[PDB]
Amino acid sequence: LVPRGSHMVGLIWAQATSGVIGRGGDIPWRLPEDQAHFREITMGHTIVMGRRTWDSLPAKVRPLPGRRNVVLSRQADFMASGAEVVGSLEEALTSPETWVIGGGQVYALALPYATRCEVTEVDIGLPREAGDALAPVLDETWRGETGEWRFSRSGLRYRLYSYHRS
Ligand SMILES: NC(=O)c1ccc[n+]([C@@H]2O[C@H](COP(=O)([O-])OP(=O)(O)OC[C@H]3O[C@@H](n4cnc5c(N)ncnc54)[C@H](OP(=O)(O)O)[C@@H]3O)[C@@H](O)[C@H]2O)c1
Ligand SMILES: CCc1nc(N)nc(N)c1OCCCOc1ccccc1C[C@H](C)C(=O)O
Repeated sequence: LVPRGSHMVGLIWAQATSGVIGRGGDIPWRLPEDQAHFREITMGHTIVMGRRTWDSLPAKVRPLPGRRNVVLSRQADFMASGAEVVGSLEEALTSPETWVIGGGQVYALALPYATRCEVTEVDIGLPREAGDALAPVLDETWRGETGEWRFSRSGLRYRLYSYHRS
């Protein structure tokens, strides 16, 4: 029951405790439970990603189903079969609800407009290295709930944070 007419911009990411979210063009862990959670949050909404995050999805899974896929690139002729390609965030955020799904550069671009963050914290020890993609560091305007730790089937421990701001 949200009145029509507004544009909710959310960020969603999964990070190691160190803040690492990406390395070698991939996510350096596998957490099917987090993929299910990611699908549930974003389903039915527009999803915006950087060109490198588009490249990081296997060809056989993209575009992600049930969502309008939007890819941010400076290459006007970039080929993202089944997605919209835009050259700035100006016209990427026009839906009633948009989820920015990564990666490092696009989170920083969209953070100023975001009022929700859905964060998965993965208890993996990965100290930051040169070239890693990192999560945004939220400031004090954000408030939210910290979920309980839970074990994935692989035995990796993780928890969900749901943050909001006005
Ligand atoms: N939750 C997670 O853990 C998570 C989620 C998503 C992604 N990732 C990972 O994060 C890493 C990718 O993140 P990243 O920071 O390296 O790249 P990215 O943010 O996904 O995409 C970067 C690209 O976006 C375009 N871009 C950036 N700023 C732009 C601007 N102002 N205007 C127009 N286009 C702009 C450029 O594309 P062009 O070069 O084509 O011009 C830039 O190369 C990968 O390792 C991925 O696996 C992790
Ligand atoms: C589930 C990862 C994730 N998790 C969270 N919490 N936030 C995010 N932005 C986020 O990234 C979504 C974009 C990258 O997707 C992936 C990368 C590497 C392996 C597996 C997937 C999942 C597949 C491709 C799928 O969803 O179909």
